[PDB]
Amino acid sequence: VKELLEAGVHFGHERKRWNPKFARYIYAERNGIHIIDLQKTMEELERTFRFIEDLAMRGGTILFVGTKKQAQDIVRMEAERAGMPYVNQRWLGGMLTNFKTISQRVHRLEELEALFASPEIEERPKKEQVRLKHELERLQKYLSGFRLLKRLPDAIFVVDPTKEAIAVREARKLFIPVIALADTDSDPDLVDYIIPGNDDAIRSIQLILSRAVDLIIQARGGVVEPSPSYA
Amino acid sequence: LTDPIADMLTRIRNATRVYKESTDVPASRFKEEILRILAREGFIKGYERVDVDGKPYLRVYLKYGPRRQGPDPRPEQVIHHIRRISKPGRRVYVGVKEIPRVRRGLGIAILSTSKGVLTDREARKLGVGGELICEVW
Amino acid sequence: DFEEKMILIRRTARMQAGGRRFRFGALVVVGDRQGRVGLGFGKAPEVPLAVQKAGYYARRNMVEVPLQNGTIPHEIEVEFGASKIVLKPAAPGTGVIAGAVPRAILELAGVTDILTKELGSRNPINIAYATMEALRQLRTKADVERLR
Amino acid sequence: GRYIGPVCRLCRREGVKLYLKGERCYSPKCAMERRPYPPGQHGQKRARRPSDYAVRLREKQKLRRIYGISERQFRNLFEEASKKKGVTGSVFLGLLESRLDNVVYRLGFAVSRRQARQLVRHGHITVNGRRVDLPSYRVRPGDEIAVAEKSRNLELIRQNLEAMKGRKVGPWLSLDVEGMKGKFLRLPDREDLALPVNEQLVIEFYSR
RNA sequence: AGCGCCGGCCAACUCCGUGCCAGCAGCCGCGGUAAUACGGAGGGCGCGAGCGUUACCCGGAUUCACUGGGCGUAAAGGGCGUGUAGGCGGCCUGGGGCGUCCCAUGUGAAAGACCACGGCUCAACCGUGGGGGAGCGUGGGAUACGCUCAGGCUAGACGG
RNA sequence: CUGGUCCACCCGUGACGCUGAGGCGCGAAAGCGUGGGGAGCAAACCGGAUUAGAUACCCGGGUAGUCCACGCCCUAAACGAUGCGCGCUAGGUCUCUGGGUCUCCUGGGGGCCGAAGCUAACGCGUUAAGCGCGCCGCCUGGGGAGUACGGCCGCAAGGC
Ligand code: SF4
Ligand SMILES: [Mg+2]
Ligand SMILES: [Mg+2]
Ligand SMILES: [Mg+2]
Ligand SMILES: [Mg+2]
Ligand SMILES: [Mg+2]
Ligand SMILES: [Mg+2]
Ligand SMILES: [Mg+2]
Ligand SMILES: [Mg+2]
Ligand SMILES: [Mg+2]
Ligand SMILES: [Mg+2]
Ligand SMILES: [Mg+2]
Ligand SMILES: [Mg+2]
Ligand SMILES: [Mg+2]
Ligand SMILES: [Mg+2]
Ligand SMILES: [Mg+2]
Ligand SMILES: [Mg+2]
Ligand SMILES: [Mg+2]
Ligand SMILES: [Mg+2]
Ligand SMILES: [Mg+2]
Ligand SMILES: [Mg+2]
Ligand SMILES: [Mg+2]
Ligand SMILES: [Mg+2]
Ligand SMILES: [Mg+2]
Ligand SMILES: [Mg+2]
Ligand SMILES: [Mg+2]
Ligand SMILES: [Mg+2]
Ligand SMILES: [Mg+2]
Ligand SMILES: [Mg+2]
Ligand SMILES: [Mg+2]
Ligand SMILES: [Mg+2]
Ligand SMILES: [Mg+2]
Ligand SMILES: [Mg+2]
Ligand SMILES: [Mg+2]
Ligand SMILES: [Mg+2]
Ligand SMILES: [Mg+2]
Ligand SMILES: [Mg+2]
Ligand SMILES: [Mg+2]
Ligand SMILES: [Mg+2]
Ligand SMILES: [Mg+2]
Ligand SMILES: [Mg+2]
Ligand SMILES: [Mg+2]
Ligand SMILES: [Mg+2]
Ligand SMILES: [Mg+2]
Ligand SMILES: [Mg+2]
Ligand SMILES: [Mg+2]
Ligand SMILES: [Mg+2]
Ligand SMILES: [Mg+2]
Ligand SMILES: [Mg+2]
Ligand SMILES: [Mg+2]
Ligand SMILES: [Mg+2]
Ligand SMILES: [Mg+2]
Ligand SMILES: [Mg+2]
Ligand SMILES: [Mg+2]
Ligand SMILES: [Mg+2]
Ligand SMILES: [Mg+2]
Ligand SMILES: [Mg+2]
Ligand SMILES: [Mg+2]
Ligand SMILES: [Mg+2]
Ligand SMILES: [Mg+2]
Ligand SMILES: [Mg+2]
Ligand SMILES: [Mg+2]
Ligand SMILES: [Mg+2]
Ligand SMILES: [Mg+2]
Ligand SMILES: [Mg+2]
Ligand SMILES: [Mg+2]
Ligand SMILES: [Mg+2]
Ligand SMILES: [Mg+2]
Ligand SMILES: [Mg+2]
Ligand SMILES: [Mg+2]
Ligand SMILES: [Mg+2]
Ligand SMILES: [Mg+2]
Ligand SMILES: [Mg+2]
Ligand SMILES: [Mg+2]
Ligand SMILES: [Mg+2]
Ligand SMILES: [Mg+2]
Ligand SMILES: [Mg+2]
Ligand SMILES: [Mg+2]
Ligand SMILES: [Mg+2]
Ligand SMILES: [Mg+2]
Ligand SMILES: [Mg+2]
Ligand SMILES: [Mg+2]
Ligand SMILES: [Mg+2]
Ligand SMILES: [Mg+2]
Ligand SMILES: [Mg+2]
Ligand SMILES: [Mg+2]
Repeated sequence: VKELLEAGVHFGHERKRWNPKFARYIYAERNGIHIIDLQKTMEELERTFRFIEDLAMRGGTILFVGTKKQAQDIVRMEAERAGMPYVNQRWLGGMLTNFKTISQRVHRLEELEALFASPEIEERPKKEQVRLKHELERLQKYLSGFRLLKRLPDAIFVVDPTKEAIAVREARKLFIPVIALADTDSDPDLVDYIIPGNDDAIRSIQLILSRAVDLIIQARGGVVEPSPSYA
Repeated sequence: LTDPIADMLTRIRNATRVYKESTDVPASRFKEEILRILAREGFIKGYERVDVDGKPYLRVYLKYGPRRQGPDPRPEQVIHHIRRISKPGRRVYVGVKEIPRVRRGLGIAILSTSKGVLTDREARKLGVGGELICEVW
Repeated sequence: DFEEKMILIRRTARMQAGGRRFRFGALVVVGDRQGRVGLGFGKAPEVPLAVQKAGYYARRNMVEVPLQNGTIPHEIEVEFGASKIVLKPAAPGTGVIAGAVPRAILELAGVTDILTKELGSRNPINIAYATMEALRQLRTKADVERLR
Repeated sequence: GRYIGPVCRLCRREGVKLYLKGERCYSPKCAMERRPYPPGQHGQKRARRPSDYAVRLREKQKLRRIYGISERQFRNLFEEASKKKGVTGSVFLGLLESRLDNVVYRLGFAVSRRQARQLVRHGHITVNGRRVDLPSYRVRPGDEIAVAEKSRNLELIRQNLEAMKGRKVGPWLSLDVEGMKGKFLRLPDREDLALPVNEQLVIEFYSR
């Protein structure tokens, strides 16, 4: 699936706010902006995907991590596609290291489903139907992708390892592999399966997350093709 | 620059602690014989007589362990520890009977004898002593 | 299962208006006497809780020490802060020559013959910590050759 | 000289039975059978955790009290073992088990090491024919510990050798009963004697 | 059969007496009317013809740190240059072989220390036998490093 | 009139180097000597307030001194409380000053934030407090005390 027309989609960005450990994935600086060795992207992407399919083919789940407003909606698109958990809003410290306890929070969301389903005493004073529905909508805003996760993942897919350094910090604390899409402002050594590429253009994020899902769905039996993408 | 031998050991140590593929040291026949042993014992991949700006150097190719899993990916070193022993301020010489055993055996002591630069194991075989240059593990 | 040994139980205090209010700290080492040992420090508002909480982290922080006939392979020296620990291999009829703190860690990891020495600050916490990192860096003739 | 006072209080203190009398040690009248708690006003009070120093001291006193030997002679035997070759622990027990009064006890000549001492001390024992009244005599492999001929017609040694006619001894020993004489074959192992004593703790006591 | 000790360090706890008194005390500290810390008693711990005390030496004290420490704020960078002695010093080659390394040889008394055996009934004590070493004299040998002598070089330094 | 220093050229010399016990020179202010000068300011001093008092803070006066020449004194929170030299170990940003080809690159300074690492922590971090070599100075519990005695220096104060 490893398209080579990613050059039309990103070839990296970000001038000199770089991280000198990312020098091994740079070709030069065009406008004074750091531009990525797409071949280095290619080679890593192949090794990166070789890990992903292997994990799908064994029924392993992959928690997708993206909060920056660019990747935020599309990590919801592509992870709902793959039927696999995401976190698009505020990342919650301890979503891995304190999983059992944040997982005590989705249980509460679960019971507000079987409560606001009906009809279990709507004879609660109108303060309550107003209050719990607020809590419900709130719980829904942050846990809509995490509730799908019922146990420590086997990998996490991050779109900015600098932005999501907390999640990387938890997953590494738990020996969980970390695949990610990094550009020049990120620390490579902290990620296990690298995708060196622009992580600010929705262009790049879509071409990487969707093709990542395409490997996920195909390695779970029965393929499918084009999926959403705003112009 | 008062001690080229300690400058080379330190160039390596500063290079290995940041995980360089290589680092260049100013060249000399005594230095090569010292690197000759670091290769023949696996502390380095080896070296090559390169030149920089017209000056003879020694490009030493470093070697590390497998990447690690956890909060610290950085891999274990192969030269955990290398330090000068005999110095310009205090020459150190041992006879064959007093040659020390670096790290119970897992480490090498590098000596200069009148049969050439030798490890402590080599030196005990040939039965000679000399100036205790350094120790590595 | 794992044998536990309390090493340190101290009471710290903190000040407020109205007076001081305490808290307890538990230094616990766990091990099997076969090559597996862990150290954890536990703090809680009462002694038994902190003791139990310390046993918990001790299992979440272990180290396999390459026992060889009941001694360590090579001598090692580690500094943790201002505390320094020295360990030296020793033959069968030796024993475990160590202060109370490092003795507990070596004993539960199966070490039966070792010479040790504390130097620098003898703070039990930092000494216990320095003994773990010393065991953690012990290496066999195998790993030596594996690296080269 | 040796400790000569009440001997059941030792067992009650050490928390184990030390067979310091022979006969009553197996009866229901044994102190550890009736009051298995330390002597004195506070014996029946709840014990608090002993310090590491207490532990090692208790083990050392347990080992020492077993032989009824002085701390001086005890420590000297230990120091010899520490300077001796190999493992101090084994050698210590070995040199302990090589005392004449101890071998005389092991051979069933006497029901207690105290009795053995008074037997040796009163000269009722010989070593390789040669009479020896020294409790601290060191027996060596190949020796022979016999009852004195001018004492063979003694009630106490008679009843005791009666009760030994087919009783085993340590592998390192033999006993020709009826002839009233045995042999010291070899210096024992720790395996050959399951004394209720971890000896390493005694090493650690003296290493402070 | 006695002597020390039983607040923590440090092994061994209770009752009375006393009430910041009398007293204890190696350090930290005990005593102001329920003192495991003073005094006695019962009990307990430790040793035993000894047990404690005082003095002194080494240890613990990597607390003069060669092994094996330090100096921004803990004790500790000289107020700053300049420079004498001294300490230390770059790349390549050859001579010498002072240091250094190796071999041989002489010396390294006896006693003591150590390993084995043996003699006093054991031990102490004692006898017999066993293995060395550093260091220094001598002869022989090595030359990487340091030194010295000689010849080159330009990366230090100095000058145009 | 004169010192240091940086840059470009890579032209000359050929390790001529680093450090530096002693020595010698420099050394803020206050102070001293001889002479001059004296507006402002201002120890001492006098007076008014303030205040319970106010030998102070505040106010009105005011002499040394502050200024110049020459000669002494030689101290300091003389501080970055951080000796000098060399080599090595991510970067980002502001700035002074040179040379490019002037996008930027590259030297030499001066700051800030930080990689690895160090540190008891605070913090340091290519201007190290990192990793190493050389050499010098210095510390070894608080007080007594930078005191006494001695010696050397000073006109004295007083310094070492
Ligand atoms: S009777 Fe029991 S308590 Fe008394 S000496 Fe014998 S074994 Fe010990
Ligand atoms: Mg980005
Ligand atoms: Mg040395
Ligand atoms: Mg291991
Ligand atoms: Mg410490
Ligand atoms: Mg330190
Ligand atoms: Mg060994
Ligand atoms: Mg200390
Ligand atoms: Mg202390
Ligand atoms: Mg028995
Ligand atoms: Mg124990
Ligand atoms: Mg031994
Ligand atoms: Mg008779
Ligand atoms: Mg028994
Ligand atoms: Mg001792
Ligand atoms: Mg005593
Ligand atoms: Mg009290
Ligand atoms: Mg004691
Ligand atoms: Mg006690
Ligand atoms: Mg009175
Ligand atoms: Mg009372
Ligand atoms: Mg007392
Ligand atoms: Mg009392
Ligand atoms: Mg006696
Ligand atoms: Mg005496
Ligand atoms: Mg002393
Ligand atoms: Mg000392
Ligand atoms: Mg030193
Ligand atoms: Mg110190
Ligand atoms: Mg200075
Ligand atoms: Mg001074
Ligand atoms: Mg010289
Ligand atoms: Mg040289
Ligand atoms: Mg030469
Ligand atoms: Mg030559
Ligand atoms: Mg020579
Ligand atoms: Mg000799
Ligand atoms: Mg002799
Ligand atoms: Mg004999
Ligand atoms: Mg010797
Ligand atoms: Mg010679
Ligand atoms: Mg020359
Ligand atoms: Mg030059
Ligand atoms: Mg020039
Ligand atoms: Mg030129
Ligand atoms: Mg020339
Ligand atoms: Mg100078
Ligand atoms: Mg000077
Ligand atoms: Mg001046
Ligand atoms: Mg002035
Ligand atoms: Mg003046
Ligand atoms: Mg005056
Ligand atoms: Mg005057
Ligand atoms: Mg004047
Ligand atoms: Mg005058
Ligand atoms: Mg005047
Ligand atoms: Mg005037
Ligand atoms: Mg006035
Ligand atoms: Mg007034
Ligand atoms: Mg008045
Ligand atoms: Mg006034
Ligand atoms: Mg005024
Ligand atoms: Mg005025
Ligand atoms: Mg005046
Ligand atoms: Mg005047
Ligand atoms: Mg001066
Ligand atoms: Mg300043
Ligand atoms: Mg400066
Ligand atoms: Mg100063
Ligand atoms: Mg100070
Ligand atoms: Mg200096
Ligand atoms: Mg220094
Ligand atoms: Mg510039
Ligand atoms: Mg310009
Ligand atoms: Mg700069
Ligand atoms: Mg900073
Ligand atoms: Mg860091
Ligand atoms: Mg340091
Ligand atoms: Mg910088
Ligand atoms: Mg650099
Ligand atoms: Mg600078
Ligand atoms: Mg420092
Ligand atoms: Mg003092
Ligand atoms: Mg003075
Ligand atoms: Mg003064
Ligand atoms: Mg004077």
